Amino acid sequence: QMQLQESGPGLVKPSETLSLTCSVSGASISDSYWSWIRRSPGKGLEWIGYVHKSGDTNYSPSLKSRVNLSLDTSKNQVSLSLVAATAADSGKYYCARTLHGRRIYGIVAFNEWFTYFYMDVWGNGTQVTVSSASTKGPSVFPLAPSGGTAALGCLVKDYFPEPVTVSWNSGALTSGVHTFPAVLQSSGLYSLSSVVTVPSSSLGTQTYICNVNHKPSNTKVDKRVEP
Amino acid sequence: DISVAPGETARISCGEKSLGSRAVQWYQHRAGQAPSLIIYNNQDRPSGIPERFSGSPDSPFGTTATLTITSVEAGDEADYYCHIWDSRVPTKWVFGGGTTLTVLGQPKAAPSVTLFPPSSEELQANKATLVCLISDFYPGAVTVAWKADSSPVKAGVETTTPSKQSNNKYAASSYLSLTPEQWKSHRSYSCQVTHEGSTVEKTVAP
Ligand SMILES: *[C@@H]1O[C@H](CO[C@@H]2O[C@@H](C)[C@@H](O)[C@@H](O)[C@@H]2O)[C@@H](O[C@@H]2O[C@H](CO)[C@@H](O[C@@H]3O[C@H](CO[C@H]4O[C@H](CO)[C@@H](O)[C@H](O)[C@@H]4O[C@@H]4O[C@H](CO)[C@@H](O)[C@H](O)[C@H]4NC(C)=O)[C@@H](O)[C@H](O[C@H]4O[C@H](CO)[C@@H](O)[C@H](O)[C@@H]4O[C@@H]4O[C@H](CO)[C@@H](O[C@@H]5O[C@H](CO[C@]6(C(=O)O)C[C@H](O)[C@@H](NC(C)=O)[C@H]([C@H](O)[C@H](O)CO)O6)[C@H](O)[C@H](O)[C@H]5O)[C@H](O)[C@H]4NC(C)=O)[C@@H]3O)[C@H](O)[C@H]2NC(C)=O)[C@H](O)[C@H]1NC(C)=O
Repeated sequence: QMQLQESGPGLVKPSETLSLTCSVSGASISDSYWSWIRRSPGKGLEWIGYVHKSGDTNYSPSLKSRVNLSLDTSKNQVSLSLVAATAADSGKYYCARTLHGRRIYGIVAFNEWFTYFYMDVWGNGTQVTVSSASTKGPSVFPLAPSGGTAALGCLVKDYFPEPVTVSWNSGALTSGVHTFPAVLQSSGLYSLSSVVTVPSSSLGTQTYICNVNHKPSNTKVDKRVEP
Repeated sequence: DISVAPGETARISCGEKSLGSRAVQWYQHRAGQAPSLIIYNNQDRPSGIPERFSGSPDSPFGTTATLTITSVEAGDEADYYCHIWDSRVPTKWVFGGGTTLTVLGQPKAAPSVTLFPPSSEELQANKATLVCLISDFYPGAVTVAWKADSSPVKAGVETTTPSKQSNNKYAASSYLSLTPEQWKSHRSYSCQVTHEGSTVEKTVAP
């Protein structure tokens, strides 16, 4: 079987070149065609292009002006280069071994046939987020809440990098506390929510304060949350 | 999007009506997994793919590419895309379809959903965020859809991958970045969480 893995050197800021590598194992790149695919949240699963040693190589009309696919025989790697990257180029990129066949529906001499390409081996894909994100402290907002239970929380918004810590009432309140993993936003900044489930009847008696700490920017915020 | 009971047969159509001779490929995409080739050249099957999966012939002209999966089983629960090659249509650079197949016979736990509106504090900062917190679901696969009033919203949506909770169920959160104007103008916003064929909805109004 063959294995493929898509990877970047790292972080892509707007108006920088996106450089991706597809490491191939268990086979040589010279025996096959190769394709790059991507899934941008703004759009669907799109074919970027394919490459081959013979010079049989084509790119998507929408990306042809910015993309370069290359073959590195020495390193057995398939390369993707995308100039002038923006948030619109964010998403997940796939490398795949591409096969081909001929759909012959008439006489070959009459050009009554065409070549089709299909991908039988895909990589897991790598995520690419284009941004100028740098060290930034979080903004903290209260998430306000008859009978039954109630969910009150704190929205820790737009920080970088990970991670942040959250407690309630300086650790006096740990029951029903659920801190969710942060989302990586198109801005390149992170956001997470910490919600504590409490009895509605308690809304008057007890006082609720979330304690947020973000080391990278030396930020400490205590946000009181009420209804 | 379709839901099928184990043993029953699934039918997924993809792409436009056919104009010339075709070579249709079908691809399977499970959550957080590499896609796979299930069908190529309309009906042909790569090694490993069982005869349960079958494709439609490229005749007659005007047909729609249909993928049939008989006697469905849990493993066949995934997104199904087709890549159509038509002798009379220009080469396609975006894969078609995207239909999700849910299999119904599985052990599971429905998600709990809490939706928060933007805080008055954030609004004073001229920004707005809807927070949809999803917890206690199993298996760990959900799809989140947002509704501004009655119309779907694609822009502004950020959704985390499911993460394992301490009680071995799953959690996830979806955020809708929104301008205060968008927030006030609309009658309401909805977070729609679909899990194993069933959707749970929460709505907040400014
Ligand atoms: C692409 O992709 C792919 C895939 O992916 C996947 O899937 C998909 C679908 C999705 O979902 C995603 O998400 C995923 O991921 C990939 O691949 C992959 O990879 C990965 C990586 O991560 C991996 O993962 C893994 O998983 C596992 C599981 O497995 C299974 O499952 C899965 C799913 O889930 C799959 O996938 C696989 O495959 C499998 O499956 C299976 O298969 C088989 C065969 O075929 C069959 O048969 C079966 O059935 C199946 N099944 C099913 C399907 O179900 C898991 O498990 C793991 O986990 C782990 O690890 C991690 C990291 O990584 C962590 O985080 C966690 O936590 C875990 O861990 C562990 O834990 C445990 C508990 O605690 C432990 O145990 C313990 O231990 C202790 C001890 O310790 C110690 C001490 O002492 O302290 C420590 C230390 O450190 C040490 N030291 C040393 C030096 O070592 C020590 C020593 O050892 C001495 O001895 C001392 O003792 O130790 C105690 O003992 C106690 O008692 C106990 O309890 C342990 O430790 C730990 N471990 C570690 C290692 O850490 C993981 O997660 C997977 O697997 C894969 N998959 C595959 C298929 O392959 C890839 O990668 C991609 N690709 C590319 C190219 O890139």
